[PDB]
Amino acid sequence: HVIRIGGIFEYADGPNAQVMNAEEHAFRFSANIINRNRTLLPNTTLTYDIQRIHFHDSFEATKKACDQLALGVVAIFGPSQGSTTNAVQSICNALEVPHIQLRWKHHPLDNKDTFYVNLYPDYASLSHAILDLVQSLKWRSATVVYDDSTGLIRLQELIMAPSRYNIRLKIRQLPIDSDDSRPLLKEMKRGREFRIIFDCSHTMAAQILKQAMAMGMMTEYYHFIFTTLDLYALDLEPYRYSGVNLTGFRILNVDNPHVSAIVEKWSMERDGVMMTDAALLYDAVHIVSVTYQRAPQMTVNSLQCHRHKAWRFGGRFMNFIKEAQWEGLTGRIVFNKTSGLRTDFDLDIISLKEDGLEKVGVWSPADGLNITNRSLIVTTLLEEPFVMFRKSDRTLYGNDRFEGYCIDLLKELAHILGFSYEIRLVEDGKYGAQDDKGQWNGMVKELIDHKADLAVAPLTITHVREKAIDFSKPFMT
Amino acid sequence: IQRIHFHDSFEATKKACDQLALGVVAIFGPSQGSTTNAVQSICNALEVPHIQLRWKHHPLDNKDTFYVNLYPDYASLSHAILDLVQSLKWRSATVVYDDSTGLIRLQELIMAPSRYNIRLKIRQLPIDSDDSRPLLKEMKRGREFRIIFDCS
Repeated sequence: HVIRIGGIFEYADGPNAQVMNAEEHAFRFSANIINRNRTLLPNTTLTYDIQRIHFHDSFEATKKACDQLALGVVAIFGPSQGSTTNAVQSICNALEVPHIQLRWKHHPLDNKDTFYVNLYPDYASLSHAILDLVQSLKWRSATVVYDDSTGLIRLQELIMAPSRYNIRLKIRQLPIDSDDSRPLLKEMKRGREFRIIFDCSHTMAAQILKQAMAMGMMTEYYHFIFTTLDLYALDLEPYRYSGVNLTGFRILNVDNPHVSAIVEKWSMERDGVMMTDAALLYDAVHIVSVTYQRAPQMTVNSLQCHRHKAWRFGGRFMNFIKEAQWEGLTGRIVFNKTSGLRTDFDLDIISLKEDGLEKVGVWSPADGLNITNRSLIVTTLLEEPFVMFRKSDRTLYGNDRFEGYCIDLLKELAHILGFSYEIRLVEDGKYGAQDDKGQWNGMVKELIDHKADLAVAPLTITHVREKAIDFSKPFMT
Repeated sequence: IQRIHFHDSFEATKKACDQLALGVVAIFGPSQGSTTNAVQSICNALEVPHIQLRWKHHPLDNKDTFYVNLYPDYASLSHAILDLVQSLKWRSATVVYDDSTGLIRLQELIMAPSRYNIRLKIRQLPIDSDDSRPLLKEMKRGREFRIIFDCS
């Protein structure tokens, strides 16, 4: 038998696109493999449709919308712009068609519409994963480098999140057009923090990854957490081999080996590189085929886009949709049918070594998260006769330039404990002074932020300096 | 005059066809971007300008031509508030804010901790009901004196 569907797709070119994505091929081959099965599709075939539209004109969406009504189709996809899909929702609640959703755009309370189905993960549950993991780590400093205003919309509950725990957060924006944020990364290196949350694309992820190794903050101290999922198609090994702390995310049960076999089939037919919407496409073919298996027969009729022929069986078929809750590629796929939206899903928490971003844990909405010889940098103050210049026509490098009392003290300590050292200079020319802002300087702030290894000077031992770091006992009194 | 339903862009499509069947020169926008941004798509698509009065979101690659808003600029409004509070020289603050739109309205004030030294609380009504009186009990526990108020 033959049935009929439709498909219209946003592009840069509109009609003049002559290249396919991975996802159009996944569409075609998913049709191929459902025609391969006999448990699935025993006695029916289907005619597909692919239409290619531009970016940012819903008038064409309206055009090819009611042209696809003039043919009369049932596969109602989601264009990458929102109000496209909102006009879709207007007609497909008017003439009552099920619209497939895969991303988020804004849903008001004014949305009291009915005929819409999503498979995109919900940000309240993602924020639950955020809060579960951050209080599994119990940090109190935080910083965000977000994408834009829309990302603030997406995690305003994280901006709300200071109202239940006293972790302190920094709100920081990327430069919106230039990829060279390295001056703003120097602003970050004036901030000098350790753990930042990020909303970014995988393109932005690789960009700031390249820049973070380029800016020298590729340090094992720092632990970074992100939003996206698809960094596995790019070049990562020079970055992780400095031993940096990182944790990642995945939702697809690759550990289910048939799923990995599907990835390897892809790898033949294409890093097994698949967009997550193509797994959603896979299971979209699956859910359309199984609701084709559930219901009795019907007609994909041609109706008139000037007429008002709202469909008869649309409520019935929407209920046929609403019966379905699933065991799928990312696990159990069940919907809070009060919301009727993609709300129940799990995480594949992976964390980074020098070796790799290896699997470490799992998140769920009900449970939550389920699981010497080194040259010492001697920064000193030139003090008489304690730390003074050795001066001769002989050329001196590092430690041979200096002389005085504490030089011999350091040499005696080196003869005790066996260490080498490099003598450097003080940053300002003081013992070290705290501002009324609270800003220490000198060797004090040099050792608090650990710019050097050790400090040697006639250090005034104050009542407030022990409140900063640990003193030793006074060798001189 | 196009008197239609709340949030009915297919009805707006009908009325768009009706307006070309009538034929005018000036377009006067309604208050829903679901509707009126698609209307702007039509207006720039067949070369007619368009009147806009509120604020709605308009991205970069959103690249239509035939439109002029007559709302002010949210960033300029936020900077006016910055000029007020810098004429006031405060530290303690707390925002009451309406909805998701307030973030757009004051992400500058979310960025203002980065550029100014300020102290503020992140406080919305649970918008479905009108009762916020226990949250006002939190406010009286907070006993704040200088609060931002975004609502209708």
